[PDB]
Amino acid sequence: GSLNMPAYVKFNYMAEREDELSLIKGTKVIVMEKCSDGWWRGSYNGQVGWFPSNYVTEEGD
Repeated sequence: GSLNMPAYVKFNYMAEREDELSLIKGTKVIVMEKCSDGWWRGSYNGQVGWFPSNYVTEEGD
């Protein structure tokens, strides 16, 4: 399933709003929630929120 799943950031993604999650190429986020579409919900040391699935590496491909 999806519980505390580590995901490595693919590309730099600037979070615009409060519930958006900023991503840095090279870093890793903790994925908890993953929807049926491109909006996933994970925590990046400091804040939690929504990030695009196309911008994260679950583990490989």
